[PDB]
Amino acid sequence: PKKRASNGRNKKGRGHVKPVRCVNCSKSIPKDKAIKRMAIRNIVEAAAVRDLSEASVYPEYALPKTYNKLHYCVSCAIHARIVRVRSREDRKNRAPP
Amino acid sequence: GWVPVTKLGRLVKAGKITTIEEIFLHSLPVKEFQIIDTLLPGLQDEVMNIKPVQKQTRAGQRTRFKAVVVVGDSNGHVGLGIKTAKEVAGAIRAGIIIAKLSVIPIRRGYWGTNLGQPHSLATKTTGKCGSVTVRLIPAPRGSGIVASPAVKKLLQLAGVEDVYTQSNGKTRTLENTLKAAFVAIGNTYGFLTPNLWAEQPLPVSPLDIYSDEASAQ
Amino acid sequence: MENDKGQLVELYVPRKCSATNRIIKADDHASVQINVAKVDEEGRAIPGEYVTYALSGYVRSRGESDDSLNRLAQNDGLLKNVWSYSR
Amino acid sequence: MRAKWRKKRTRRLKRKRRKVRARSK
Amino acid sequence: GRVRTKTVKRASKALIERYYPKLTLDFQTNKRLCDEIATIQSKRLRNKIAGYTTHLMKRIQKGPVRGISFKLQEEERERKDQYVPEVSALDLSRLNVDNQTSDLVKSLGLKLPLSVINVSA
Amino acid sequence: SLPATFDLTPEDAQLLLAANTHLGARNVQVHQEPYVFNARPDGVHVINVGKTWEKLVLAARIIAAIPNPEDVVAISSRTFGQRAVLKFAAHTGATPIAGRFTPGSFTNYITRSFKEPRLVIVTDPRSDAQAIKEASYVNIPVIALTDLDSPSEFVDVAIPCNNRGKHSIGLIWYLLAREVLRLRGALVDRTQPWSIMPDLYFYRDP
Amino acid sequence: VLVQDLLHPTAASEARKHKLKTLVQGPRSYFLDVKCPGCLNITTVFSHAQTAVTCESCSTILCTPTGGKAKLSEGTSFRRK
Amino acid sequence: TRSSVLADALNAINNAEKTGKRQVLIRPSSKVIIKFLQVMQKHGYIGEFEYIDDHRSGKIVVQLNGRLNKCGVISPRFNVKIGDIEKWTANLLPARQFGYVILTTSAGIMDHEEARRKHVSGKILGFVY
Amino acid sequence: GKGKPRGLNSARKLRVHRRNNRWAENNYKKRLLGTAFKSSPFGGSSHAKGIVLEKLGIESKQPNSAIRKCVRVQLIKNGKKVTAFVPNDGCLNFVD
RNA sequence: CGAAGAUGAUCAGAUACCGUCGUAGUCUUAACCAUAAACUAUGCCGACUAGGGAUCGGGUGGUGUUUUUUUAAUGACCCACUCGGCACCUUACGAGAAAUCAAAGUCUUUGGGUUCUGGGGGGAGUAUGGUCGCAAGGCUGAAACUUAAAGGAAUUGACGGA
Ligand SMILES: [Mg+2]
Ligand SMILES: [Mg+2]
Ligand SMILES: [Mg+2]
Ligand SMILES: [Mg+2]
Ligand SMILES: [Mg+2]
Ligand SMILES: [Mg+2]
Ligand SMILES: [Mg+2]
Ligand SMILES: [Mg+2]
Ligand SMILES: [Mg+2]
Ligand SMILES: [Mg+2]
Ligand SMILES: [Mg+2]
Ligand SMILES: [Zn+2]
Repeated sequence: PKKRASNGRNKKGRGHVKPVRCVNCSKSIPKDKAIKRMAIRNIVEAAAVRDLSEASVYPEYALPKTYNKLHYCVSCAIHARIVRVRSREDRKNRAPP
Repeated sequence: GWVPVTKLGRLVKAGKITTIEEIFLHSLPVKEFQIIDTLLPGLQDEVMNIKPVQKQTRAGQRTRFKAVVVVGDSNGHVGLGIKTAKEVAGAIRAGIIIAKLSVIPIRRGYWGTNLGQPHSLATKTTGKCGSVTVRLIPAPRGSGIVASPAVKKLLQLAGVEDVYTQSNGKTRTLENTLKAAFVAIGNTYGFLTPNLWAEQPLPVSPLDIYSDEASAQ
Repeated sequence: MENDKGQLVELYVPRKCSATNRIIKADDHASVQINVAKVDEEGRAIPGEYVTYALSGYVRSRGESDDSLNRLAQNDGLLKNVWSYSR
Repeated sequence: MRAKWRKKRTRRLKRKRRKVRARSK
Repeated sequence: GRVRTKTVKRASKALIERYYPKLTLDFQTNKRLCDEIATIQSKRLRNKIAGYTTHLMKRIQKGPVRGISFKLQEEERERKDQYVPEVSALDLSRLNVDNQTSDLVKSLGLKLPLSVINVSA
Repeated sequence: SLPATFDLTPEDAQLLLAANTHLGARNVQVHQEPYVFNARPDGVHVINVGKTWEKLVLAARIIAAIPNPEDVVAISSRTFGQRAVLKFAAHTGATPIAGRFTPGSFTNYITRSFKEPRLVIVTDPRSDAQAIKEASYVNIPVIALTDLDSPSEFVDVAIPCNNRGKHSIGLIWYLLAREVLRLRGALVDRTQPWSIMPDLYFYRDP
Repeated sequence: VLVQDLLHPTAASEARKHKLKTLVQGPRSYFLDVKCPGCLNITTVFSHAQTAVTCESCSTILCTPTGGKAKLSEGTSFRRK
Repeated sequence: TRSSVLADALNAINNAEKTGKRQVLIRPSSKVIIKFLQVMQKHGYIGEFEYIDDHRSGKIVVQLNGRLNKCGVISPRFNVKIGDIEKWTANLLPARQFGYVILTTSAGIMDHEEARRKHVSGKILGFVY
Repeated sequence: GKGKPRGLNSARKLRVHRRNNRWAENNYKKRLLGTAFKSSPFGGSSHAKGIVLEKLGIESKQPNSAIRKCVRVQLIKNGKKVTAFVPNDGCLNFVD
């Protein structure tokens, strides 16, 4: 039976968007379905800031950041515990926590 | 002599409410079954189906026993209630209890020229429980109960003498068929015929008028 | 209903909803009957003497039995300027 | 028997049955 | 490991309900008068009942304990609750009324004092 | 039916216009635009307090029509009405329920909170919904202190009042007990104020 | 609302409807007696006028067509109907 | 599209009779709508209905009081003889003692009981009870 | 309008559509194609005499387990080969 | 990048996953094909029935911000409406077997108009015949025979290298 109203994706009015590649296993997956997380890490680690801080010219310099949009497939985002299958009443929630 | 709780039942053991038609008129929830025993003493019960439903456990099968029981006097009141119990004593005896609390009247009528003593119903009414749909149709005299013997017994105990039956869905599902029949005989009073178009004084309940020999502090 | 020889035979005339004219029937346990006491000079109870309305379960459950009673009590005089006909 | 995989078995037999009539003609 | 069963806590709560102007914050007299006012089949059972009941009173002397009702707190708790403030709330200190609040009072036709202040948007 | 003396006295309006009872919600339910008067900037909706009184007098006419005064059950789960419901309960007959309602009260005749009111008054139809829903099973009319954003399903009588402040809730409960006692043999004259002050219905901290 | 008066609705509740969905549909547009700054002569311009209307003297524009009402030419006095 | 405006009249009535309304609005006001509404009026099923003469085709506001359970169209307008009115009314109407099946007839748009008295017949429009 | 055309002049489109969808029944497709006489060894009849060739013992289907004691019969009227059950306790000794 | 194919490991076996290559293909031009879980498994048109807020595009009105610099264009934003759309949320009057659905409602109280399709499961989208295509195949499309269940939705358990 129809498990989700929005079937697995975000497509009510297209028929077709474009596919994207899963960054784990290179599965071709539609972009509206895929699963998207934004990873904004600091460049080094939080643990290694003070070592790079003392051993640097340019005091309080920038500590830059690494941004990358990650598209997963459903098989790879479940296995990497990103979406973590919910209950029948819970899965209707559309807020991040 | 049963210590009535529930104010309406306190008036009924008193003798202040003599008719169940006054309960029906103000739509009062009968929660105590001795209200029905005293007001409708000539009441007969027929136990029909004792089907055992079963529940799967880690091991074994626990076969509880359902019951459908129709109570009714053949002057225009029946009830119907389902009792799934561990034993068929508690299925039958408490099934008669739940049958009595649901007792509702039927608006008998005429196919008819209006020569005396209503023999039939006054309206084609339907009732839908599950896939089952039951239509009851007014019928001329001597028609008998043209119904399946499940729906025939519910209408015999409601005192209908002449009625036609359409059916749909799984009438072999016995619970839904009588439940859909019960909605059909229940909607006989819900149907606004032209002789009910007269504006009525909208009276005062016994629980307002007799508010001191009820509500025993 | 009556038979041929007079004899109003019914077994019971049901009440009506005062707002939507439906039959209030023996299982409508969402249906109410409100008694509103008439009031004598300078504001007492007149015990026993009511301005009585009945609402079926449908007009309540639709959320309209508020404004049903607003209209039903305004024309009886009980309310003065709460309900306006031209909505 | 996935019905798609029964199909490509059948489409194989669709060719062979119209081969054996062209064989005899 | 010292959580008490419902049969200790019901019987303790049933003692507080009908024997508050009796047994006090001492365990030893609570132990001894549960011999007369209750029929308890064991000495070990009686002492657990008498001890939680003793624990209950020590809680009652600082505030009521929910799940327990008797009159000795009931006419106490209303006597805290009859207090009226003489701060004259719902009396005018000097009545803040907006423009579309002044239009309402005018359209009721009544006599009120107001103070007209615009709303910042 | 109400001669001239049941008009909103301007001394009652100083109570209602200073307890912030006129400030309604930001979202008006379609069953409540009767009660709305001329929306203010920053979305403030002004309830007509004249229509508040006439519903309140009508409510008291319903309350002073049940011959036992005790089976007028009054409900308040929210704390802002919790003092006010008990002060309503002491002055009139008025079997109170303050705080949690314990479902199975109107039905479920074997319970220890088993009641059969002939009338229920609630403070918020949102929070007291278990009382309002269970009133729909045993034919009980419901009066309700309603804001403009509140569900009117199975609410027969709706007193349009602000439910955000504490003074607005407490005032309406005070005047509701008042007109019941005024419209029977308990507070005989209609023209003097009650010496029972409005602020004994009001919530306090701590 | 279960009882209302569709025959005589509120006139504010009539201006808050589409020009078709009212009780008697009709135009919400109008005509304007427009004067140029150059002279005194009188033209009649529709609301949603779809046309760069030119007068006798200032024969360039008096209103510019837009997607709705025509915007008048910023020096021209108008008067309704 | 809009083929039978009688259905556009008689579905706006049932949809608001069911929801307890004391009024409907009917668009677009045929004569057949009016002379259906007049038969429903004269037998006790609606109240006053008022026709709004706009300059196109008419709106109609009907005051529905409370007495109506079902009104509807039998589409297409079947040729009804005089010996099948007792088969047409026996299928649409709940009991014999009340309810009316509305015919079209060259003697006029009319219900079935007096069409049996007038000994006339014709096409069928619908029913009311 | 629930599928079908309702109109007065649409009696043909309903009648064509009925015959079209009438073929999906089991008896109408059998009776109108005449498979009783063409196929079906008893060519539309109820009883047919035949000549006994053989006595077969057919295994009964699982979960039953018995030998069913039929015979093999060539029909006199048609020459077709059929298997015929011999129903009672015994009675295979009665045939030949 | 990669049907095929070559090759490297493991597995008891691998004519498979995985690693490295790699023809056809993937791109295009000019012609064929005509199928997709071609899906919203929901024909198209029309009417009515219930509240909400957000967005898109269009329009109307603010002596509203924005350029607060004397009686401060235009865009953008804010607020209220209505027109149309993609959706959604809440309830469930109704509907259904339920999952759910303001449509899948206005349906035994069965008739707004109209097109196509289905008739227990297989055999079988098979045979044959016609037709279309360079072909792969497409469209139309059986019967004999066999079968007492197949299936749908939800419940409880059980089990999951969840
Ligand atoms: Mg699944
Ligand atoms: Mg697609
Ligand atoms: Mg068709
Ligand atoms: Mg390609
Ligand atoms: Mg296809
Ligand atoms: Mg399809
Ligand atoms: Mg299509
Ligand atoms: Mg829209
Ligand atoms: Mg088949
Ligand atoms: Mg085909
Ligand atoms: Mg072929
Ligand atoms: Zn000029």
